[PDB]
Amino acid sequence: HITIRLRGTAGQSLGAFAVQGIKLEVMGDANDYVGKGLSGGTIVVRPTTSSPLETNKNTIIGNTVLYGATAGKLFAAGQAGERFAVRNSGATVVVEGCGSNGCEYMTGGTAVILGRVGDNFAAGMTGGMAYVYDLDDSLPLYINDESVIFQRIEVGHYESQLKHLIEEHVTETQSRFAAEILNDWAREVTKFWQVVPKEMLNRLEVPVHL
Amino acid sequence: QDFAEIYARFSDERANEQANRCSQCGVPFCQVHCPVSNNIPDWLKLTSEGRLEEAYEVSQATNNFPEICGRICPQDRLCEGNCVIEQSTHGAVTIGSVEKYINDTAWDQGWVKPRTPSRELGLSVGVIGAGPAGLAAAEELRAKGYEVHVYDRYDRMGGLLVYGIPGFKLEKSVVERRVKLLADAGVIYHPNFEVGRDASLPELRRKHVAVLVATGVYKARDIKAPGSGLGNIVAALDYLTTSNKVSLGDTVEAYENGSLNAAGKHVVVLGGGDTAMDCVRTAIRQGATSVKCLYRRDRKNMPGSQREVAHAEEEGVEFIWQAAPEGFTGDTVVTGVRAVRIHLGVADATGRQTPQVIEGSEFTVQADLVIKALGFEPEDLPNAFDEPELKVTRWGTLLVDHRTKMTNMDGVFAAGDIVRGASLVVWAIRDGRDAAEGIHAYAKAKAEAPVAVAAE
Amino acid sequence: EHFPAMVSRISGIGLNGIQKKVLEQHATAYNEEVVALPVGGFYRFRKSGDRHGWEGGVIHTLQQAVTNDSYTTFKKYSEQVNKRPPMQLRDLLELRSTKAPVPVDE
Amino acid sequence: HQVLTLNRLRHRVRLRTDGGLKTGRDIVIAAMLGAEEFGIGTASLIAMGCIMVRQCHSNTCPVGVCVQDDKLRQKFVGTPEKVVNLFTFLAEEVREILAGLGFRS
Ligand SMILES: Cc1cc2nc3c(=O)[nH]c(=O)nc-3n(C[C@H](O)[C@H](O)[C@H](O)COP(=O)(O)OP(=O)(O)OC[C@H]3O[C@@H](n4cnc5c(N)ncnc54)[C@H](O)[C@@H]3O)c2cc1C
Ligand SMILES: Cc1cc2nc3c(=O)[nH]c(=O)nc-3n(C[C@H](O)[C@H](O)[C@H](O)COP(=O)(O)O)c2cc1C
Ligand code: SF4
Ligand code: SF4
Ligand code: F3S
Repeated sequence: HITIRLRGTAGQSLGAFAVQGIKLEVMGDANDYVGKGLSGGTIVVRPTTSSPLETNKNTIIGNTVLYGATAGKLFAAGQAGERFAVRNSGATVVVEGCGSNGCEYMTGGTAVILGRVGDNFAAGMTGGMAYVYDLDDSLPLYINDESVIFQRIEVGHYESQLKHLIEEHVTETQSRFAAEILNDWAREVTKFWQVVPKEMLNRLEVPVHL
Repeated sequence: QDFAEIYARFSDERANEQANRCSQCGVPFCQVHCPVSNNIPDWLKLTSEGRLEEAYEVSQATNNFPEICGRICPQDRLCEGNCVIEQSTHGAVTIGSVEKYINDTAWDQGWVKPRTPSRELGLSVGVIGAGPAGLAAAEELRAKGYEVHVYDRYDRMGGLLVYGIPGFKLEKSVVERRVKLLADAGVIYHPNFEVGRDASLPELRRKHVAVLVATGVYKARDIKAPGSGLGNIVAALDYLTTSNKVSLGDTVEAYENGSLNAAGKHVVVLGGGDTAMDCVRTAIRQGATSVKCLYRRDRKNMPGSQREVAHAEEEGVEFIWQAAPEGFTGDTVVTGVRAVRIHLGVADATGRQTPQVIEGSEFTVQADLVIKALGFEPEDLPNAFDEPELKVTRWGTLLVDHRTKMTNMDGVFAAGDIVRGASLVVWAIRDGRDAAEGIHAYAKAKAEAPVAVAAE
Repeated sequence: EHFPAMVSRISGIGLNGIQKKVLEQHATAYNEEVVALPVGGFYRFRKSGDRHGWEGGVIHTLQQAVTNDSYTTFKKYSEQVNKRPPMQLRDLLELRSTKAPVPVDE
Repeated sequence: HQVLTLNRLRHRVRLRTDGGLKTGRDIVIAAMLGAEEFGIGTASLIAMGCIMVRQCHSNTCPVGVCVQDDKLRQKFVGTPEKVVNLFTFLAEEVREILAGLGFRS
């Protein structure tokens, strides 16, 4: 309902505590805490239409992004840094990569991740879900088992949620790389990994299996 | 299998209905949008009155090949694109159709086109290539009152209009009518002369005031490697002409007893543009069971305008078509001395939008026949050599001033496909049109007679 | 000199020009031969000799620009528009200034 | 601008202008001649889709812009967004020019 386009760089706490109705397009890039406490608002961050950068090979948002969020969407054509989605309690986000300590202590929301993830991913993540595009099958070396599992997508209701988010990501973000994964879904879906909290396995309306 | 007029646009006398429909608008957008700047309101008004001769005259004045253009012009891209009525339910007027009709009746009349009295008479002028560009240039020059000869490599005249554009779209008698009108002017055409070893610009310099280089883009694109027709492979350059020869009666004296090329089984046509779609349609003409049109790029960015793609679509040709990046043909596999299949890689567009080919994903498409549609280009070295000293751009094409269409050499001009800048019959005719005034200015200067500026 | 009192806040052409333009147009009709009156593109742009601000080309680029939403496309439209011969008095005015340029961000 | 200035009334009222302004410079020049607000119609019409075919009095608009007829109105593809863009550009184009002249506003 109120959308504010901004070229440039956002300083710390972009969109902090934004409720629904508010949309922030940042064309350029942003600092730490994008979406800190997101509360139903939507934040988007993508490079300039004139930047020669390859979306998914560069950083674009900082650290502690979406810390403690409870609602809203966040879309970012690029990598996030450290402790991304830490404590996310309910925001949905698509991002093209991310630092270490990802999705830590997450208790809700969904987190798609278009690329490499760093160490200790998912540690302490008791609930929400994360998909994670992994071209080299390395997710296994970076993840933190203790409370979560990962499997290839099997049920297709999940396979669908993924696809749709990624389409949203594109839409907003106008992201090639993502646009391309969709162009080749069939073979590409094959490469994500559904990351699902142990304690949510049995609570979950549509089982994740079969 | 057979070549009836597929054009949706073609109109019977019923054209009267649409003529009345035309708003006959002031400072009409359609004319502004026409390359030759035809006075569409007036010719259309004319047909509305029923005086076909008047419209025909109006059409011919601006373009010498009014007939062919009416049939062929990608109007949506052109004059009809800015037709005001498009706002209406009925939609835009089919200006191309009315142009064809008015033109056709004129053909029936059999009137000859007279010369205007006189001008700086004419040191020999030579034009190379019998296509739209040269014919237009030659006719305008003759209107000026010069003696001109067009040297054509092939036995047939008309350029692509004759050679490649299908009979179902472009009847041969049409091209013949226009060439004859030009001929009445006294333009002389001689058929087995080539700009190459036989003819060169320096040779012409031996007595020749000016030259226009009309030869177009004679050859086709590369990947097939030595592949033979017997095996399967045919370039658009090879394929279209053979169908043309069998299909169009006046084109060659010899009857292609060989008959239409026998195309059987699945046919793969590679190309986005006009060329690919025409080959797809012509293929069914020669008995193809199925035709697949493969595009490197995405469906959205098909090069040909919708009317022509429509013809292939109605035809039931399948378009495997996805991602801006190239379904790109890696290799053709031949077994049994016949092409069994073509190997492709999938391609997809990145944010950069630069095309990417993903080697991991491959497609093996079975095909008995492959026709490569990619396009044409100049590459024949003796031809290029013929051209010296004239400067070539880093597109390896003759450089010309956009306005004058003059080459580095003042005496030599160029127009049409060779310029690489437009790929339509009406732009090619326009090129010749514009050139003619400039060659005229140049020659008259030789005469030591001025030309105004306004040109007319 | 010749008409009642009327303002003419900018002298313009005079007898000499008038003379000239009159005569040119006269040639066109006698010092040559003529079939019909041209079309005209006064009351409406045809792709004639009477130009107009809004002619198809520019319109396209505009529409484009503002649909695809590229400032860049916008920027070629304005150029299409700014590079013609003068058609309007502002068109006769350059803009020089004596300060040195400042960064857009400011 | 002048007269009002000459009578010392020129600060009492704001001046606005319109007429074919299509462009950044068109706007700057207007300002320097003294205007403070600029009116933009046609061009904003065109962005909502006018194709300049002049049949506004006729009620046959190819594009849903100047027409009361229903069927025709359904051909309309105007967008708040499109217009918003139009202004957005003009503006930036203006700031571009100013910074050229060394002025920051
Ligand atoms: C398959 C296909 C379909 C098309 N469909 C359409 C359509 O629907 N509508 C449309 O508007 N346009 C269409 N076009 C494009 C149109 O045909 C060309 O733009 C137009 O014919 C170019 O005219 P031209 O005179 O430059 O050259 P052509 O290429 O038309 O003419 C060149 C002439 O030079 C001769 N020549 C070549 N080399 C030499 C030499 N060394 N010495 C002497 N003579 C030589 C050739 O034999 C030929 O007669 C199509 C093109 C192709 C290939
Ligand atoms: C279709 C149309 C309708 C208009 N209606 C009015 C009107 O109702 N009242 C009015 O005061 N001016 C009216 N105007 C004129 C504009 O309000 C403004 O003065 C001028 O239209 C801008 O024209 P421009 O885009 O060439 O700059 C109208 C103009 C157009 C094109
Ligand atoms: S005069 Fe031209 S084709 Fe006829 S209605 Fe279409 S724009 Fe006016
Ligand atoms: S020559 Fe001009 S562009 Fe082709 S008015 Fe006729 S079909 Fe249209
Ligand atoms: S095109 Fe614009 S011109 Fe008027 S008639 Fe339609 S609103």
